[PDB]
Amino acid sequence: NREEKILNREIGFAIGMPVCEFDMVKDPEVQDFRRNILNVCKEAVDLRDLNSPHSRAMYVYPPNVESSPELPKHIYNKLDKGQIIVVIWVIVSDKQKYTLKINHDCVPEQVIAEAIRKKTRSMYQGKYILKVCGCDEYFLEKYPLSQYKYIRSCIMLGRMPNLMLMAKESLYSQLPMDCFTMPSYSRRTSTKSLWVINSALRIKILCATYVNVNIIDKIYVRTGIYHGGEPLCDNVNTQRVPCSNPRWNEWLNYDIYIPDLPRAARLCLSICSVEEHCPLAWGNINLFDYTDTLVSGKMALNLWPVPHGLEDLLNPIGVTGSNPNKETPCLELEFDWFSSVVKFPDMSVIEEHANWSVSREAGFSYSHAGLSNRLARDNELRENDKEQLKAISTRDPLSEITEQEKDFLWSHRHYCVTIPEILPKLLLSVKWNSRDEVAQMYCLVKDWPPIKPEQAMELLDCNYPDPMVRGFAVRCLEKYLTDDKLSQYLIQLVQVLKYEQYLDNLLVRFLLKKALTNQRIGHFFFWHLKSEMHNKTVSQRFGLLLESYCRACGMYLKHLNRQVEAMEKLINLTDILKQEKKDETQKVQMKFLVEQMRRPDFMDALQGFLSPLNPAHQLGNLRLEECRIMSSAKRPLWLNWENPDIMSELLFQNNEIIFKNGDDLRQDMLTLQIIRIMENIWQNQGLDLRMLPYGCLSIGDCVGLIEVVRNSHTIMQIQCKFNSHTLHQWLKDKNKGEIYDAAIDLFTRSCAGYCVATFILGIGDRHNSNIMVKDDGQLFHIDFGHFLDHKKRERVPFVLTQDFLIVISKGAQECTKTREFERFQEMCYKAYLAIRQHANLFINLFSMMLGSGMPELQSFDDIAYIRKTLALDKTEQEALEYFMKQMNDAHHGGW
Ligand SMILES: C[C@H](Nc1ccc2c(c1)OCCn1cc(N3C(=O)OC[C@H]3C(F)F)nc1-2)C(N)=O
Repeated sequence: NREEKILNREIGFAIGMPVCEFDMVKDPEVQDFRRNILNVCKEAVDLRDLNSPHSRAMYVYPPNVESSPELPKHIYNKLDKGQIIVVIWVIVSDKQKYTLKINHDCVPEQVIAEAIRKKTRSMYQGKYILKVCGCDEYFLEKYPLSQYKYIRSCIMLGRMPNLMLMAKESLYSQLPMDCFTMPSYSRRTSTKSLWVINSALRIKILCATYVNVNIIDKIYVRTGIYHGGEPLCDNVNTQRVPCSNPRWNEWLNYDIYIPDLPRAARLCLSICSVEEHCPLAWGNINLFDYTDTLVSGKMALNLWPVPHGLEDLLNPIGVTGSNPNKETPCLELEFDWFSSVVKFPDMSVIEEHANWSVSREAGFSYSHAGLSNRLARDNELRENDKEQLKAISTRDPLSEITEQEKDFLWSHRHYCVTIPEILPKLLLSVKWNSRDEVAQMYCLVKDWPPIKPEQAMELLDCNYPDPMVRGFAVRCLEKYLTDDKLSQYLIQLVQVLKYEQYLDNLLVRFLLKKALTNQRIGHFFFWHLKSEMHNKTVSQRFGLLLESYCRACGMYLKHLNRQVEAMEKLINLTDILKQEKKDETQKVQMKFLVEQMRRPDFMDALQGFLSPLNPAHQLGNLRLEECRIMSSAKRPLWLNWENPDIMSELLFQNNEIIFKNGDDLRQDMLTLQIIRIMENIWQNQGLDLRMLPYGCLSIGDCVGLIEVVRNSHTIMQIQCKFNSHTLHQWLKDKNKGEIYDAAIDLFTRSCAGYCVATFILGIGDRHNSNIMVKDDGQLFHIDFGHFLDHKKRERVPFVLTQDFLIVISKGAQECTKTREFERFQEMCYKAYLAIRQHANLFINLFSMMLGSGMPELQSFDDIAYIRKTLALDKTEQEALEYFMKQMNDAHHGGW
């Protein structure tokens, strides 16, 4: 138990709260979560000690690979007859290099043998491993060399891959053997079915405590029964009462039969003032608990404050459950009593019912089917009907499905199985207050054909609360989501956890198992959860989840605790500079910083740890002379560490990170993720528009890290050394001679990609201080704090000034009327249309981010902006015409 107390101290330090605080939670759901999740921990630890030491090394250093070994035409043609030049370094005392020309699809074992052949010609194979020079990135698995992200990046950038031969035992001996230990908490009327209760739904509103307002006058409680965002019946209000005495003692009757209540049904309520009706406090509750039990008896629900922007009286897409703060409006509710415990029926009872319904419908006469548009006969399915179904399935997730299409999709639900990507539309067409239809939907979902992971992700958002539906989505992720794509969408998958009704669910088990079997996923999983630990709407869920992750991640908890301590020291320093030294000069502030940083406690916490931006990067000794307070808003810290890697000169000798305390970095994180997804779509279609999605990580409440791009300057820094020719002059000066055209091409291409990306996403206004350019000519944007409809009718955030057109047109006077400008336009058109073709992906990435309290992403109407910029109701020619007009009005001619 001495080991357990010390480990509980480590977990507490990592999570930010003491582990004893969980042990004090009375809630049986919380205690069952802590216990039951431990089998995911056990399965994951078993997988790691399955083929030791290799399986342990694969967990710690997973291959950083692309999803497909297939190289796009433009990328493959960058190779010399499908061959790549590679540099293999061998440490012999001294550093010896061996240059190899090998096929791109060579396995690391082939590369090692070719390297030993060259070393022998200068005068075993499975006793070595290839490492990337400069970082802790290893090639432990037998993939084609070009499938590794490092190599694919080298081919695309005309770079020389620098690999190092390392002895397997030099790596194996450095990987500590941890033993996962099961914690102390591992060792812990009648019952009737819901479908047997021949009664209507009723709930009693008793009274409200902690209703502190400005004597606001007459108040009432507004209630509704919801299934996700869909109302199951009409909303029921209490009688008006004075705020000075909030007492109702009233039963509210709902237009819903208790056996008709879906599994994920919720009571959505709010205390409203009044005619200008205004919500004061809101709260949501699950009608069934985690044990599938219908709510009974008395219950007190602590309510939440109204979000600035919500004018709606109820808030169904808000969080479910009581507010952890007990010094808030507290509404007492009483539920019905049935002289027994009521449970939702099990699968077998639901299947018997669905099979009974299917069989009964199959015997319906022509005239019976004619009574309802939701009933149709098997043989009466024409080729036109099948065409309309296929057409409906191509519509985007924000396209309204009329009541007629809903009846139509439901009556052809069996044909829908042949076009399985229609499932999200079919699910929104279901009568969720009819147990006959819901039971039939379950049986269709149970056996539904698998869909694409990016299509299944939609089924995990706020629109699909049903656990059978969510379980299907998770099964598609388990079978088809690669570790590369999981890493890419980890922020959306962590966000949708908030939409799970219960702590113990299929999604959380899938995510935890992946985090515990891949340290690269585990790292970002920990940081996305930890960064939101201040938010009291998810701190219990994320804290318990972090507790379970920290018990089984092994040795990585110790490395995480170094990054947590380094970040805390930096949060403490920046907090002092903004509260006690804000009005002092840069020199005075830098003197204060240098002194504080040099303290023994601080100095050691800020050196010798892994970059939270990229844990393959080691941060050694902090280089204090290169550290500075930046002139930008919130005055970020420019930080520089030595790369302690022996071959640091072959990658970067100093790792420079911007530490910023003051701004929400979540919108920046999402924009950068989208830019990368856009670039990925463009490269795959043979459209080389190189984007620069630099690293950005939120590490707490308005705190985070930004990856510094080396050899980059703002437009202002360029022109401050002014003519419109200054930018073109600088580029021509940085790329003198034969390499001039490559810079112009790179500028034009990066420029086209940023015009299209920023116009689609509606990014904040571009100016000279937030547009940067690398020496080689690569243009990129920084500071993505604003997106979508952030004003109140569509904007062009990136208006190409004379400066940009002069570069594009190679110094010509009439830049608007050149062949270079026409080709720049064609690049924009192609780019715009390609994104239009993947609209569902983008819409779903944003929809999964709605529970995240981001100011510009609160409703589906905020996401609707992307439907306008991508012109989705219009045809492809009309969408191109619309893009050209937006550009023309912004530029006052040219398009
Ligand atoms: C030498 C120095 N180099 C530099 C500066 C800022 C960023 C950068 C490189 O890399 C690109 C990523 N980046 C992103 C940001 N920022 C951002 O996103 O918001 C404001 C600003 C920073 F002050 F935080 N700044 C940089 C320079 N040009 O003064």
